[PDB]
Amino acid sequence: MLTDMMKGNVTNVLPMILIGGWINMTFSGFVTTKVPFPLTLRFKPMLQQGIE
Amino acid sequence: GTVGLLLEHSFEIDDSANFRKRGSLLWNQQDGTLSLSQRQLSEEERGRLRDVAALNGLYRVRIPRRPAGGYVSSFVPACSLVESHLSDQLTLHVDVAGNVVGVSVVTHPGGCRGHEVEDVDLELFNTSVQLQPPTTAPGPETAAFIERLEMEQA
Amino acid sequence: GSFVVHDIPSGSYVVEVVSPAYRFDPVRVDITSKGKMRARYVNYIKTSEVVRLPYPLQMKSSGPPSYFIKRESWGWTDFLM
Amino acid sequence: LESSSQKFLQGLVYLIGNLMGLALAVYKCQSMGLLPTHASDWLAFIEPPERMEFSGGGLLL
Amino acid sequence: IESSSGTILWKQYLPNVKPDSSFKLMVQRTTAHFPHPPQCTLLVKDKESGMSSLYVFNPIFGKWSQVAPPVLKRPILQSLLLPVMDQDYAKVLLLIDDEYKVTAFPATRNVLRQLHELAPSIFFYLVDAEQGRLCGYRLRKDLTTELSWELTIPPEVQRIVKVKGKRSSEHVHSQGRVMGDRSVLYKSLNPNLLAVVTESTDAHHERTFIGIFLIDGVTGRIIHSSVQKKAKGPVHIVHSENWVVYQYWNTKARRNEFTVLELYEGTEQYNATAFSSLDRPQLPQVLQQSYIFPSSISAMEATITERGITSRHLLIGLPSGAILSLPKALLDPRRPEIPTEQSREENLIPYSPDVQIHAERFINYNQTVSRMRGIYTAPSGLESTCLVVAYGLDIYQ
Ligand SMILES: *[C@@H]1O[C@H](CO)[C@@H](O[C@@H]2O[C@H](CO)[C@@H](O)[C@H](O)[C@H]2NC(C)=O)[C@H](O)[C@H]1NC(C)=O
Ligand SMILES: *[C@@H]1O[C@H](CO)[C@@H](O[C@@H]2O[C@H](CO)[C@@H](O)[C@H](O)[C@H]2NC(C)=O)[C@H](O)[C@H]1NC(C)=O
Repeated sequence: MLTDMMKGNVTNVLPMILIGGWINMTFSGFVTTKVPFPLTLRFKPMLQQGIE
Repeated sequence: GTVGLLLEHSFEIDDSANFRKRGSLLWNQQDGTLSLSQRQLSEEERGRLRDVAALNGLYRVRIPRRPAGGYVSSFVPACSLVESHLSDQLTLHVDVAGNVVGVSVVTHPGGCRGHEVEDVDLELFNTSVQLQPPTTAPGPETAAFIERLEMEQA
Repeated sequence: GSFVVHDIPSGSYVVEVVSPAYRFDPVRVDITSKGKMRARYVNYIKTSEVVRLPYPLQMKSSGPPSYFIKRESWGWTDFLM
Repeated sequence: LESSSQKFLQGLVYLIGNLMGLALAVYKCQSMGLLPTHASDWLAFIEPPERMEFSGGGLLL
Repeated sequence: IESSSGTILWKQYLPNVKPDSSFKLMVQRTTAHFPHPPQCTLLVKDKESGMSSLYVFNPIFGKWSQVAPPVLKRPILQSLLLPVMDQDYAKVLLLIDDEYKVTAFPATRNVLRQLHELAPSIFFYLVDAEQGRLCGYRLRKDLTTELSWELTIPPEVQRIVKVKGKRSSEHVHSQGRVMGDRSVLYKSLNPNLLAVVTESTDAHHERTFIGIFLIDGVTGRIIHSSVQKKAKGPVHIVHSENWVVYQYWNTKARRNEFTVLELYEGTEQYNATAFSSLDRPQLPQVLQQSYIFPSSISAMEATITERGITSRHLLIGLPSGAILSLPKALLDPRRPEIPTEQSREENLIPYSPDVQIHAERFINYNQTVSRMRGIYTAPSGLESTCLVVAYGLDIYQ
């Protein structure tokens, strides 16, 4: 019962993060869209993964 | 020992060239120091500089190439010269062989902000004169790299 | 396959066999005014070193060069971590 | 927690507690720098200055 | 030549052109004005006679345009492509003759009025290499020039060999750069900065030198006057947004060397609304660093993008025929000799005097361009692709 409830609780967020990782690999190296507000420069390392 | 170089200035309503003797530069090649001995402006010269400043004209400096084999000259906004309380710096750039290359004049502070200036201000020449010989560029650093790689190998 | 270069004054010269098919390692050659002359491995850092190489330069090639870079082609095992 | 009027004061205390967290948030910023307070984060906002004096030419043709 | 397939679309001939004549090609009007034809101007100058002529043609179809070029009676010295445009969107072109008069083109009434209202902001600089003289002339209202500034590098010890100024058709995205520390260091973006490089007339292997002067184009002020000792030409210099990079030969150690000059201002910019060469009393500080390039060189030109967002690369042209794409970030002069926390924050590689020529960096694989003469870089569209045309014996794109 503990394993089942822990797996059920885990499956509410972890699939989203795994999909995010798969997307990050599959679509690495692009510039998809421009966020219409001026985000801070310190946020660069996570918004622009895969860009030099 | 010491060599004297003439130094003329010019400023007119039409911004033409009417260079007149202003100061002598005593460049002592031994110790590498330059000192200027200029005469202060007169009433008519002060007025002429005032109209040149009004029309946003230029103040041109010129020195002979040799202690009449040529001339090297430059210019500075004269209205910026009068709005800086006649505070400027002329740098004499020469080359490695000790020949005159150029003269560069720039005021302090530069630009203009519309500051009205009274006549009494223009009775002093706050000029900073420097001589700039060519600065040797550094070669590639090899000793540090070889010693560092020797430490890395060991 | 041999080569000869003429009209060389005394000094130090890096000899390289340029060929788009197969690269060749450059070799330095020091020729003196008297006539004796020697070959060695180039080293632009710490040039004072001497690593002698026989004068009849046997500059064997190192196979075709690598102008191209292979595709990444990451696998799922790369996605794992 | 509205047993009496002190709830209102309690609410302020609650706000104070929230303020405490907010204060910690500031510390978090000091521990992360994720705030556009320095001039560096304004670098992308600087438009290039316009050229006032144009000068061309080169070696004699 | 169509840049995609390499085929030839139109050919034209200019009768009676001497082999040593000097050319200058200017794009007066591009194709973004569909009701009007694109128009380019080529300026030829016979060396022996000195007379110069102007041939204007449509760059797409190749036929001479009906706009008759002016007859340049006097020999000319220099030409300028002013960004001001006529009503038909033709960029004004200025020529300075031997009597130092100025001839405009198309020189219509509107162009004459526009450049008469904007006359005092136009400066020419003429570099007479024979006498070792540099002159800088103003532009009066009535289309005449006056001696604004003049410098003399004595030909008896130094001859001017290159006057590479920064390209006019480029933009700079980041005015300053992040230094870490939550601080910013501002580049000294001077658009009128010459980079005159001269050799020593003394050809002895031990006393030769190469000078580089960062002469300003308007006020004549010498920003930098570096002189590298124990070095000999030929020298290949590229001048970009901020930095200059000039490769040379070092006679003492027999090895080709780079030397990067980066111009930096103070922690705060002197002026941001506009830049004027008459209002720069603060001499920008210079950062220098010399690297070793393990081969010779034949042509250099930085990769240029439309908005400058894409990083800058130098297209080193080796004698072998390859085109090395050296990253400019490698040639940073701020790379410390001993790594520190500041360098790690900025991610600066420790200073390494050796620059690698790894064969995987070549922009061409085996299409070697023998006896390479020049590299032209065009911004193209997009932001990551820069068009490259290496011209020499072979021509490669
Ligand atoms: C930056 O330089 C300009 C040009 O010298 C200074 O002058 C300003 O120029 C703009 C553009 O023509 C005008 O709109 C302003 O009115 C000018 N200012 C003044 C006071 O005349 C400008 O002042 C400089 N900026 C700073 C901050 O010094
Ligand atoms: C005379 O000119 C010199 C410049 O050579 C002035 O010195 C500058 O003074 C300002 C403030 O007064 C400082 O911010 C600068 O750093 C100084 N420059 C140097 C190079 O030290 C001097 O102030 C001028 N004197 C007068 C009376 O105006």
